[PDB]
Amino acid sequence: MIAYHTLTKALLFPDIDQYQHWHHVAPMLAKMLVDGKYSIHQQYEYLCLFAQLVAPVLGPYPSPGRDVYRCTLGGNMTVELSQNFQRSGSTTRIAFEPVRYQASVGHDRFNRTSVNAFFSQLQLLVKSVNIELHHLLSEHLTLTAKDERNLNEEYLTNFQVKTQYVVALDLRKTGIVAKEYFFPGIKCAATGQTGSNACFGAIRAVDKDGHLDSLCQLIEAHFQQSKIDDAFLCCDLVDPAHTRFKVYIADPLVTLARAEEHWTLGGRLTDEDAAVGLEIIRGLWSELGIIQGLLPIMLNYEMKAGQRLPKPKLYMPLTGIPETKIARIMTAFFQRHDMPEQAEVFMENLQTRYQAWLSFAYTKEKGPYLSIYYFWP
Ligand SMILES: Cc1nccc2c1[nH]c1ccccc12
Repeated sequence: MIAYHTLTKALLFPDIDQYQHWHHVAPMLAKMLVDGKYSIHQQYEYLCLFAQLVAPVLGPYPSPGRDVYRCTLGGNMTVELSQNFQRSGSTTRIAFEPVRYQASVGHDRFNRTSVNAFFSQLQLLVKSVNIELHHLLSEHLTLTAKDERNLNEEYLTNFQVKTQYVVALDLRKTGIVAKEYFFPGIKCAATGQTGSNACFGAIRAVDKDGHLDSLCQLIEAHFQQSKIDDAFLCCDLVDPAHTRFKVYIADPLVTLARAEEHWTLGGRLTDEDAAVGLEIIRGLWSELGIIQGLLPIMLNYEMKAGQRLPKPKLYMPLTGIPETKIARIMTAFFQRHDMPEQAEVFMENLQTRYQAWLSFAYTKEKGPYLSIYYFWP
């Protein structure tokens, strides 16, 4: 927290909205950089990079009753913070929808320009960021001008917001990596397309050599057998030949049996890593006691050029679970899986935050891969 109080004494914020976003997000971000064992230098580097690069693209501060373009990151904000736990270490991640005030006053109805503004700044501070996939995929997964012509005023009453892009800055200790989330819900409300046809069609359009055709077919076959539609997509803002594509689903059937069905793609994933992860999920689910504005379960399946099979990850809704028990269960989990550093922090804070989701992935290369997504008060 010292790094937040320090930069507060030295940062000049151009408007009241960047100022309010800083005193809202930076204190929690400071505590997560400390808990993640970030060197004091990278604590100042990432807090200042948040104020310089991220706070301008957060739009007007969404005070109670303010008529602004809204988002649901962290439940009610344009910015959401999550922490990742694995044996190699804890890393913080910031996720946000780039937005400028014009979207709140009728000069960018579907908020298509601010992601381009933000990328033009981000690429000046992080030279490794590559936005080629943003140019290739935006046409396939967002509302184009043509789609806007064929679109009626008759998605929002069930999904609430007009969001189509979300950027995630994974604050790795070796350097930031950026990821982009495309939400084709609005594009599909105009073309009548399904989420799967949009996302899987987008991956096949980019993968012109068909490296990922085997992996999309396996996931697609499960989706129509399970009768589930793809929700959205994600990419790594890197060279398009070395990126990881992820397809997400949300399932209002929150049962362990359903999550186990999705985790294995209906039995199509039979490798050893999926079996071990399946085992750990059953324990974690039963340990936490996931209960049956109802949050569903979510999963994504990752595709890379060299990989022969997709790789699942499950998102468990931590609603209704006492925060003391998530702490009690996570501490014991890190202890029993050789993560004494993460077990130590949770043990020290077993001694005001709101944990909303716990995600799980597994390779025995890197061990258990878990993330906690927090919501703003
Ligand atoms: C920032 C963001 N973008 C896309 C998807 C998700 C997200 N945060 C999440 C938390 C739990 C489950 C899914 C998501």
